[PDB]
Amino acid sequence: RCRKNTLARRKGRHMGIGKRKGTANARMPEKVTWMRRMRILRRLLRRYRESKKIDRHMYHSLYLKVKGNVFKNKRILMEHIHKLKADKARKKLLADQAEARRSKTKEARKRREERLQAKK
Amino acid sequence: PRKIEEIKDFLLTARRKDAKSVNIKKNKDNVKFKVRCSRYLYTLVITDKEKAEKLKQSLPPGLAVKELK
Amino acid sequence: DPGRGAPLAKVVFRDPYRFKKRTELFIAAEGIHTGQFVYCGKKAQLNIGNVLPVGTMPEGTIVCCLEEKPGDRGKLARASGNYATVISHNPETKKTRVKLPSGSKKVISSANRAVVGVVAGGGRIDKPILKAGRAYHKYKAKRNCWP
Amino acid sequence: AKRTKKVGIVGKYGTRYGASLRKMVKKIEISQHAKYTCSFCGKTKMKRRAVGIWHCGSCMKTVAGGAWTYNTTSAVTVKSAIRRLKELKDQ
Amino acid sequence: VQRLTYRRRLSYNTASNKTRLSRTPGNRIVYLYTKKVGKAPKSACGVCPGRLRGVRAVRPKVLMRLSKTKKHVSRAYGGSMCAKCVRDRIKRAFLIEEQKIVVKVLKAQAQSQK
RNA sequence: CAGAUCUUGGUGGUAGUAGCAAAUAUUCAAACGAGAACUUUGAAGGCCGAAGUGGAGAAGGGUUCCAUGUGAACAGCAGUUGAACAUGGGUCAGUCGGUCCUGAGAGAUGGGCGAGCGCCGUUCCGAAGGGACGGGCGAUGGCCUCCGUUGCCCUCGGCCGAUCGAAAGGGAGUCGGGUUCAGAUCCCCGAAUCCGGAGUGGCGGAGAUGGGCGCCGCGAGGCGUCCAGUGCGGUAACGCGACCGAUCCCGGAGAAGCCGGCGGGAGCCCCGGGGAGAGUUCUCUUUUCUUUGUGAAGGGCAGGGCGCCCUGGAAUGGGUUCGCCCCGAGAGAGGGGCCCGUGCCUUGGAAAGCGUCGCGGUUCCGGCGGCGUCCGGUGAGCUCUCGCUGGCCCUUGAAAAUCCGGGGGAGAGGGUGUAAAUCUCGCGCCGGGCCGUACCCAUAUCCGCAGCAGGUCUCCAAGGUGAACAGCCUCUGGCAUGUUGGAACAAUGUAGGUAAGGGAAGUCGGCAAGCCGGAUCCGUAACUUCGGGAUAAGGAUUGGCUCUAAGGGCUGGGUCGGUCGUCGGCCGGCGCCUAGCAGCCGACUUAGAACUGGUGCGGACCAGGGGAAUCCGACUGUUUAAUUAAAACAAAGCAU
Ligand SMILES: [Zn+2]
Repeated sequence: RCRKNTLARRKGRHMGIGKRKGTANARMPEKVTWMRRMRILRRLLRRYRESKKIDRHMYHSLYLKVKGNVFKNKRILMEHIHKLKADKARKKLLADQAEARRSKTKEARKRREERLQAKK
Repeated sequence: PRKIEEIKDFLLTARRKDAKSVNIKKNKDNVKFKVRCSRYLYTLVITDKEKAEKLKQSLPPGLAVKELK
Repeated sequence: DPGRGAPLAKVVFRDPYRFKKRTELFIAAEGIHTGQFVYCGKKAQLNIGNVLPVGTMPEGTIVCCLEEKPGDRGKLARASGNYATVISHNPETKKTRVKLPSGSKKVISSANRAVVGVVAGGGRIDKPILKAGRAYHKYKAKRNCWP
Repeated sequence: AKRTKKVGIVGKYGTRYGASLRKMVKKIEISQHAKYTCSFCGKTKMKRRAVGIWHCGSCMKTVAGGAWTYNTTSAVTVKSAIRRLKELKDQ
Repeated sequence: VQRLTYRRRLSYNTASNKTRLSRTPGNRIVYLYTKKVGKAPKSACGVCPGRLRGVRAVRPKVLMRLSKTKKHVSRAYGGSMCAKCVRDRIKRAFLIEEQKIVVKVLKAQAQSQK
């Protein structure tokens, strides 16, 4: 008679507002619910750093930000990486395109002048 | 007790002038020799049935008793 | 040292006529820290936490743990942060005048020693105890006479 | 800050002991607990151990300073004069 | 279900009565009284907080039994000046010790020359 | 003798009366027996419900313990029973404690005082040490070799106080199975350990076995002379199996509080499978219930901890915790060292235990046999232990016995086959006196004049609902309702409940009981020492059953050819788990929606009545044990 009840408590029965006497902390503490969340957003965070999807620098800022719970679960961290890491790339593509052209014509400026100083 | 992991010891631990008895019990598959001395029950695990009969006769005196099983 | 707001100091000396290590419990002056070479005698220069007999120290030098009479090993001005001041020697009759913590000027015999500097632990009575209990725990550690 | 407007450390006392007593204590339960900088290392790890005794964290050197502070300004001016008196004693 | 009893005649949860449980062959959970776990030595330096590595940590009177190799480290000043001091004070000895004797030489020079 | 609230002894009326009412509860059958509301067995119904009406102890009791028997006396009725009465029986230790050590303190000689038994006093007005290595001599002993031994002296020694003081502090080493009517770490069986002795060395191994030179011999090797050897490995932390050593000196262990957080290990609980035995089968249930191991001491290895070492030098600062914290006084990163190792495997150990099924001994055996003691997973769970890290003090939170490591080198040892030494390396032999040891440990073995609702120190601590060791119900375990039963159902009580309408009109007074009572979501005043007031006040929701959404862990990377035994080690060649997807498991939770109920829904239990003012005391605290709990005392603060 106690199993048939517990198999119904797992699903949602017998556990409304009329079956609670303990404080919201007592049923499931706030220290633990936070605590188990830091061990998930930190674990994922350092499973990425070694896997080389983020780097040293990002793993720090994401470490302080998660400590101030700007990320409230795992999906919203897995996603917020996919926003930074993506827009970091596009900035790079517009950064390694800017200097590649800027200098090529600068040494090609340095070469064209040297072919001038030889031929007087 | 003491675990002994070869053969040459089992005589140097059973040729002594003070040694008392040898128990050769047939566990379900290996063999167990237990020579009782003044301080330890010197147990030798040997897992070969066709090697215990080699070691049954080679006990230092005629004493092959008392065994159980 | 429980029952005292002036923490002591385990100074380690060397017996010069046998072979061992002798230890003392000086009242610690202020500034004294472990691993420091404290000197002791008549020809040890002026510096904090370093005993030398009044008479070979200049006029105006602040001392603590000052002896009363030569050889009684420290009696005057040794509470939690008090200090006796030297005033003016008298190299004839070998006397000296000190201004004890209360204010009464004493004509102390010279040649009796006193470790320089105020006594560590000063400024103790500036925190209101604020509690009945906190005064209880204070007077339980001393002679048992509180309420 | 934002949790308490004008109490600070002495908010652990509540509505007791009065106002002016708690104000006078707020300047002492901040000096004594807070960590000073050990002069022998520069590492801010000098924390009061008991009354009038201070301990470092990395040098491991105890310094017998003031009772709620690393130094009481009289004890500094005594260290001052004794320096000055040391030259006059030896010209 | 557990129905346990102090096996000896002391019934007060004192300091020399701490216990651990065990499961005897006859399948009966019974108490066993544990010998207190002592601490390994400290440095003779006095200013290092950690304990000694190398020296086996056991109660005092047990040391009548252990062989000398289990109670010290072959290092000079072994088993009395800590292994951090073996890395510090045995360092810090020589560096303090040799040089200070060398300075005495220097002062024996500048003083004697004049 | 009539008296004195006369002394001692005795007997009435009261009176077959008051009374044998604190904590739910007993019933049916059977047995011995003269006799049965009460004793014993069986069946049923109940409670104590793991902060026990349970299983053990310390104080205390002193034979109450166990068995056989008794029906004088006591067990406020009774009794075939007893805690009673009469006979018998019972308490087994090197390892469990006492003894050993010091703690607050007590105490003697020295000294001082005192008419005096004696008193003050504990390093204090004291010639306070009776011990030791070696050395010189005399002198025995036994193989007067050699050493054990003895007296004188030389040397060396701090005298820092004799003794006593804890069955809870300190304090080496014993566990498992079985056994009786009562004892079992005490007995039997089996495995271990501490201390002490080792004296003529009881035995192995270690210090201990080199090099050059010259001879010869092809060499194997042997021939001889000098000089060495009181041990090796690692850059380092440190390791190895022992690896000389005194007077003296240094340090360590013994050896330190309370609270908060986190983590590891284990016992208990829980879930899912296999078995063995069981209750239910009116219908349903691959069923619910019990059971499903391995001690001490070694050996090996997981797992935690490191303020241990080495390479290298870091800001486009890092690493990192639940919180911290740390870093050129050397971060991350790689490699190593140590400690704990209660956990896993193994020796002990399957022989034993335990669950079942079956024989023999017709009988008292501690008998004989088949099978099994298997495979998994979760956790903020509880208890115990270990290890990190903080917080709190004007609190800083024990001594000594004992045991150990280090420094220093007075001494010993042999001259080339053997020594002196093993801070015993592995073995082997012998010894471990003395005293306590049953039982109760409490609504019955203790103190209250007793089998008294009082009082008295601790350990162990299941399932459900629930925040919870709350309250309530159940299992292991225990009991007969607490010094008696039967019949009825009057008053008065005592202890519980409800009552139409009004709601303090009662009374000195809302005395008593009565409403509010948990949790989620909204809302919150005057005042204020800005912390509080505050669960202020005041609202709404709460049941079931069916869903929805969200909050996590472990694993992953190619056809091709030959070799090696398109699967894999290898090669070469490709893939590039490329946006981060794919597969398997995993715990409870939180928010929303539909439907349904005589609108009942913290449905038993547990669980605050609020508001506006005045007087007094600041507060928390304490007191008139047995009429006064306060406005009295204390108290931080102020001041003499
Ligand atoms: Zn420092």
